[PDB]
Amino acid sequence: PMMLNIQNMMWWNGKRNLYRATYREKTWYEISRT
RNA sequence: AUUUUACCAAUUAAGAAGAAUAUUAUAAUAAUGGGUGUCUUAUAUUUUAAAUAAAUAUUUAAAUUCCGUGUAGUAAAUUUAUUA
Ligand SMILES: [Mg+2]
Ligand SMILES: [Mg+2]
Ligand SMILES: [Mg+2]
Repeated sequence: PMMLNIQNMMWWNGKRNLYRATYREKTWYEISRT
């Protein structure tokens, strides 16, 4: 698969990536706030 | 004695519940997939993985670089919160 630049989003097309966390405690933007 | 030639002109008041828990945004308190005329059991009713996503970010510098596609907490549970 390699999911090369595929816009897989639930609200966009109803499909989510196979390898990802179903829950995230802090969004990536919150982690960047060093 | 019967006896009126041919052609030439115009859309205007609308009578009636035959108009509404009506359309579209707006509610930051709920949420296990809604299916009524339904209704026995489930060896037959199981979807999960550290990445940009139904979670969406207050600047104009420098700087990698052969059109620089770029800005960092404002508060540490603090009052921008996905509401019916
Ligand atoms: Mg005339
Ligand atoms: Mg009428
Ligand atoms: Mg709630």
